[PDB]
Amino acid sequence: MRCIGISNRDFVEGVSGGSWVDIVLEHGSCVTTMAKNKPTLDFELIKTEAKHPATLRKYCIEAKLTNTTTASRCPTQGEPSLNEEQDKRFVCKHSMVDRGWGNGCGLFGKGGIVTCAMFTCKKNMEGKIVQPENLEYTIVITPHSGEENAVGQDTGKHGKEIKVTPQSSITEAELTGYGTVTMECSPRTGLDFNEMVLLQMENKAWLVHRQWFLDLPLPWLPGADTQGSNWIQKETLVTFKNPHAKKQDVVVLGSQEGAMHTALTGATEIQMSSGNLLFTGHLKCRLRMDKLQLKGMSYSMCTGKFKVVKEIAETQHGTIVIRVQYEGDGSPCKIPFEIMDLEKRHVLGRLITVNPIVTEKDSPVNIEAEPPFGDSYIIIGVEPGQLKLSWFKKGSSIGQMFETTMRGAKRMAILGDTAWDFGSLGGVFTSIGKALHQVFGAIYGAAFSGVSWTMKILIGVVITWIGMNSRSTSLSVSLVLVGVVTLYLGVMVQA
Amino acid sequence: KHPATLRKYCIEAKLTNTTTASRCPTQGEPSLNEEQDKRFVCKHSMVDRGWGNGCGLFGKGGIVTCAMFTCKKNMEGKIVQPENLEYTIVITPHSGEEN
Amino acid sequence: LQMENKAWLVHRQWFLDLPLPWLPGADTQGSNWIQKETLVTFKNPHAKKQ
Amino acid sequence: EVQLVESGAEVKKPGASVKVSCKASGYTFTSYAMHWVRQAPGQRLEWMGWINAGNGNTKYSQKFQDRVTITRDTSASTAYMELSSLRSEDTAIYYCARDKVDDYGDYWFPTLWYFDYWGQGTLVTV
Amino acid sequence: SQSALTQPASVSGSPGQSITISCTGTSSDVGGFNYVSWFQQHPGKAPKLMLYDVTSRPSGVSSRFSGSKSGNTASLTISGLQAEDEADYYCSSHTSRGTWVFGGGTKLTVL
Amino acid sequence: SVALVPHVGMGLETRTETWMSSEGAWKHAQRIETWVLRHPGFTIMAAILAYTIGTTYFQRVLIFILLTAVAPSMT
Amino acid sequence: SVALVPHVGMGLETRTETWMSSEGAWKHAQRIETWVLRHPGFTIMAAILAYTIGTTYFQRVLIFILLTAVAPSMT
Ligand SMILES: *[C@@H]1O[C@H](CO)[C@@H](O)[C@H](O)[C@H]1NC(C)=O
Ligand SMILES: *[C@@H]1O[C@H](CO)[C@@H](O)[C@H](O)[C@H]1NC(C)=O
Repeated sequence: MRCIGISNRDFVEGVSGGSWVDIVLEHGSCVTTMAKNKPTLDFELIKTEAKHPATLRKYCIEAKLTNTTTASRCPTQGEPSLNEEQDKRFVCKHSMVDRGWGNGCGLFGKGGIVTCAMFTCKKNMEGKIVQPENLEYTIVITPHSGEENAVGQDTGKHGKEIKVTPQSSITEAELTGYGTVTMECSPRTGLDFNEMVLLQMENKAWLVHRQWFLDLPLPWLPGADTQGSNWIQKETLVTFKNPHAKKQDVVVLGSQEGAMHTALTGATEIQMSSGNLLFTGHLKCRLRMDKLQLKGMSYSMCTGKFKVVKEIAETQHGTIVIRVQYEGDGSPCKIPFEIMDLEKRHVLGRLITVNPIVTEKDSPVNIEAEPPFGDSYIIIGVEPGQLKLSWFKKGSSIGQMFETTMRGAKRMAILGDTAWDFGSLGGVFTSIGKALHQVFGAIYGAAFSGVSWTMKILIGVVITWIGMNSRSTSLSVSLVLVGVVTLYLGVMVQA
Repeated sequence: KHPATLRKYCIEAKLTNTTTASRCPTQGEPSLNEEQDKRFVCKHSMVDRGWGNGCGLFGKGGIVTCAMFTCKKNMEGKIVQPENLEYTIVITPHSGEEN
Repeated sequence: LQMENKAWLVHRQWFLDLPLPWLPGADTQGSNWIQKETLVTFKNPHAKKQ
Repeated sequence: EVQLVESGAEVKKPGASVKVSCKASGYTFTSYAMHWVRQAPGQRLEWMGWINAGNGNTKYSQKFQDRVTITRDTSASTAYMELSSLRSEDTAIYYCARDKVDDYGDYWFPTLWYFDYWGQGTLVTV
Repeated sequence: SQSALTQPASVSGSPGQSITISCTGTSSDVGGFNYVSWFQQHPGKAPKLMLYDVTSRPSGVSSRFSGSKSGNTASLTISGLQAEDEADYYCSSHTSRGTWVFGGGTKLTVL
Repeated sequence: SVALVPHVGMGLETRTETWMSSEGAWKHAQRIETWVLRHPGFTIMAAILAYTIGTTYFQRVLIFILLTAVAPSMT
Repeated sequence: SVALVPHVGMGLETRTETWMSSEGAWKHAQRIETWVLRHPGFTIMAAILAYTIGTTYFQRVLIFILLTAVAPSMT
């Protein structure tokens, strides 16, 4: 019952003819799956460890110049020569300074001058790369029925942790009283590692784009260096001064840590103090409900009295969780829980904690249910001692549908075509929508890559105006539709 | 001459004593006594709260975090009064005499 | 404008419009930096911690 | 289940440096965060602070935030609490407890059973 | 910080009866957060967690121990006092500032 | 410098919040507004140029917006 | 950041070498070149938008260059 507290919780209801459902386990989001006659399960992606990343490129963010030297030639005598020019760790530049009799030359003109200073690196930002091979996810599956505590079992916990690495596609988790859940996850397509750099500057690490990382204008080493002195592109971290065309000087151009922090705007930070832990990105899995059994089936109904040990609480997703304790005979029995209307003539509310049961006499099992909008009754127990607890659900139905549509749009924005594999059970509409989304998303990524959200909004407004003014209505509708989607993406981007 | 500093800018800061205070949902924003200390930088946000977190209500709980801001390096912007400029000029007669 | 070991002659409005923490210049103690938020970042991912 | 064994009682002169280890077995050390509780003989339990074994993050009490330092070994499977400036008030038995951190290694909010397991106790008479 | 947790210094009850221990604290820790935990400490023994939540208790602990919290006060209720209930009981809470406050402690003595 | 080429449009954006998303969402627009305030002269000239170069109110407004946004960034 | 307000256009310019003049003369233009190389998709759409917005040939090129300059520098 982890998902209760999480604001980003999605309810996936239904399984295919084969009793499988595919889901996307995003980081920081909890998924709860409800299937008829099936235990309700809570899936959370809690970790993404990338192991043994190989260094790709070292960048210099803070250098220091030393051993500065200068050589001059009299005018018309070519360029001077510095022995330090042969060495590649000296940054050198050629310029011309006015010469004459006063400065020791027999000709009045511009003589060549060369300034060389030894370039040294104080701080560098390694950028490492991982191959999907050593990309190990971690998922927690918690049987959503029971009581939500991690101290019930000394050896472990009620929830199970399964590590989804690319080596094994099938990961099978055995729940103590619920059978086994099978996840056929696909780690290779979750996040496009090997098109992505694990940038690590000092004690902070990010997850940057490989092309962006390789386009950074800083001194860099290949990444396989051992001496670590032959920096490439040194002149990006050095200034040469020839102020009055009289002498030339070279300065080190300060430290680039803060500028790099500003540059990393828009990159999701990660952890590298131990193991290169990533807490971002999604994962696509298929659920195997076939071997999942309800924990408390083949119990007799509880006929005793029930008391509410915890006041009914309205969870953020429109459900209610109530903790009740059983005081009656027949310890291991199944709780009679119902949600009806004010006349007690209909069962209006659905039960998220399907098949609530009393495992132990003195154990406060907690129940999550979805009541209907408006006034209702939460009834627990049989008629002698049955609890009627009135509830009012604050919202409306149409508002909930609007919210669900907006949530689906936000999923289509955060995720790519995977938004079509979040709730799908196969089917031609899902497949066709996914294919069309793939085509339009390829076109949109080609068109809008590397553009800020402000530019996306500007382009959306421009396209909307063009469509609004188009004389052909087919083109007009298409253009306004594209512009509206572009505006929405601009508003929702910068997540 | 006689430049007077008008402003010091911090170019390399440091955060040392981080403290945080959390409030349960529908109870408003929390309070830190460091929040009205001027040498502390603070920010208010909302974190998910619930039974696991220890609240008893399900919603967004106000959160505040504060760290002490310390400057390790600064850049002094100085100003000079126009009366304090002293230009130096050299007048050499183009005579042809040697040193 | 004197930074660490180097100095520049800069416009005064440009200098007063820089996005960095600043003391008024008469503060010997340096315990009241202004605009401290331009040199720190507050991160709240997943709405779980800050 | 899980077991935590603290060190033997130490009698020290006031002002000396104290260091008492609490090796905890039966569970992933870096998974849980280990707290330190002090109780003067004949007085209440008194919370010093916690050290997270996952990443070394620590928190000390207002009272102890100057002379009290907590460090742990991930490999040695032990966490150490050291008191800097000893005093007669500091003559108490110091108890090490444990609380599990979240799935992300952070220790923002504790588990409701935040002191489910303790140590037998180490007595220091300053 | 400070022992905001204030509970009766001395408590006694006849064997077999029901005795309650009340722990009071500020609205920061015990009035706002359900982290009220009750710990029993025997002579020369380390504290043992009795109720980790306001009312929840560990597997080992018997069901005679039941807690409650109303307003800023937390109450430990023991039903059917035995001769093995003569230990001290320390309430604790997770303060809103992230610290831990223990109660003064109640020494239970049975007649 | 590196700060002039940020990582904002990379397309690697999950539901998790990025490095300085909250701070940097409006930094560019704030900086353009501050620049217009400090340097009013160029704004009027840009308005006149956009009016002259645009036959329609859409062209004029778009051109003026582009000129105003480019001038500070171009520096 | 502070690097986005570079003090380039503030007058006060003598006949003496200013800070990072030769380096920083074309660095923005080179940045735009690299960005257009890395993101050719946006350039095509910007050209199409410029062509469809504005009737005269001069107008279209003015819009295209303005958009391609704003895009990378919008940050
Ligand atoms: C550079 O100067 C240092 C003295 O600071 C000297 O020890 C070193 O040998 C010199 N190296 C070169 C290559 O000139
Ligand atoms: C901040 O932490 C340091 C750590 O040594 C401590 O000495 C100092 O007193 C602390 N200041 C506070 C908490 O205001």
